[PDB]
Amino acid sequence: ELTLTQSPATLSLSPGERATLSCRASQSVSSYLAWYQQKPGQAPRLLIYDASNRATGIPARFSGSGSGTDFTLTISSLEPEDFAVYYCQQRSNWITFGQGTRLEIKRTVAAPSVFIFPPSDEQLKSGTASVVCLLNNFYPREAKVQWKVDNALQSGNSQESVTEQDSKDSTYSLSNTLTLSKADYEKHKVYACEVTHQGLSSPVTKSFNRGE
Amino acid sequence: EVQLLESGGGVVQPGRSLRLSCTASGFTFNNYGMHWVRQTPGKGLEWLAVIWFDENNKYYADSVRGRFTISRDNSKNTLFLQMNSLKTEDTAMYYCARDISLVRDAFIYFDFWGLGTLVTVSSASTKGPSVFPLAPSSKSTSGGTAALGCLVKDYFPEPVTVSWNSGALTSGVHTFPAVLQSSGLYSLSSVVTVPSSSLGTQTYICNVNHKPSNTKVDKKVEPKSC
Amino acid sequence: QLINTNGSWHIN
Ligand SMILES: [Cl-]
Ligand SMILES: [Cl-]
Repeated sequence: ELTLTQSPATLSLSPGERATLSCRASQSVSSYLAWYQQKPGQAPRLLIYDASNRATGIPARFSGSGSGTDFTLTISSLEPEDFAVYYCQQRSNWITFGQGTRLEIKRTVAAPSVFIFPPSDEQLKSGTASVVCLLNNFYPREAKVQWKVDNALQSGNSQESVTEQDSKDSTYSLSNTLTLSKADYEKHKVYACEVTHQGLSSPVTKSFNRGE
Repeated sequence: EVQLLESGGGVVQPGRSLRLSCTASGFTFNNYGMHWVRQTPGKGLEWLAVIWFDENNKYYADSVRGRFTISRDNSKNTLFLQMNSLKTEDTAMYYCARDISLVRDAFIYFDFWGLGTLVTVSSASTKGPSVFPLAPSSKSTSGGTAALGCLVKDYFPEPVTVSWNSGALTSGVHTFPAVLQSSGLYSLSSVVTVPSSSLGTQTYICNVNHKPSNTKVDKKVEPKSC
Repeated sequence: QLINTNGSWHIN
């Protein structure tokens, strides 16, 4: 019942910079608070407990402060191994966690290269049509995809996922699949993916005409 | 070295049961309280149960009380979670975690976590993927870069692995997290960017392996005439 | 012995 809210949701910084992460409790948890680090595919690691105590093997650059309802995790000077997700946890009233803060490598804005893919003839033989929109190597992570078929907005029939930040260029990529019945696909002509992103002064639209 | 090795995870049908195990080594197991905690992309981390020094000293989250039972066998340095009456929403990564256990006067913090084990609660049957081409656009920028890929569709359970040209092609490859479709089957895409001028000459093959169904597919992806 | 009283944890 006692909720923890973390901010910001995402923090974009470079190695050498100071990181400040916040955790706010709905009601007082005294000093009953801990912080964890987690990298993709790995288990969490305890950093700080009882608000301000550093756990075993944790480098001095990490520290915590606060009491009552407001808490902070500081990383004095970022190392490359520090980019990860950070969670808070309280043990004042049962046990709950915050929703996490993503600490990501900052880089210059990069608009996505957009690509649209029609369904294959092979798949159509099966009764279903998948149309794919690829947004490649963009930054920052937030992006929006809108599907239109003959100018009708499609909702509820698409799914997407996103890569982890790229090791080399620090970008993200996104893949979005629109799924239609073969019959629906054959009844329409214009297939369009419209993409919104910070690196684009106006939304870009990739599209194709079925049979053409 | 401290270790917490988990097992027992896997696919289970709704309404059935699983028992997870966690085998500890590298510390005196008897002297620590222990916990189970699960994680999902949408709901985050959720504490489930704790067992203290004594076997009968236990507490549970509301979400699992009456269905899940935590227990310990000190003689075998093993922690268990008996999971009954499973529901689709119990699908998650399950972690065993050691309590700091009064070391430095602190308790109810998770000082060491196992790698976790995936529990998938589903009625789906094992099924190998169909692999469809994401063909490079016939309008690829001249002397520029083109994108192509494979759509690996309708398989269960996770995971599938994907390589390009038997591992020879790694630069510019993006293999996306799988998504779970409304059908109960997974779908995933893998794409790669390559020089447009390479499309006429170089062969691009995505190698897909789905061990659970013993399915291997090699899919050649080429420009479509039209 | 770990005790939980209305969400609050203590050792007795
Ligand atoms: Cl309880
Ligand atoms: Cl997978």
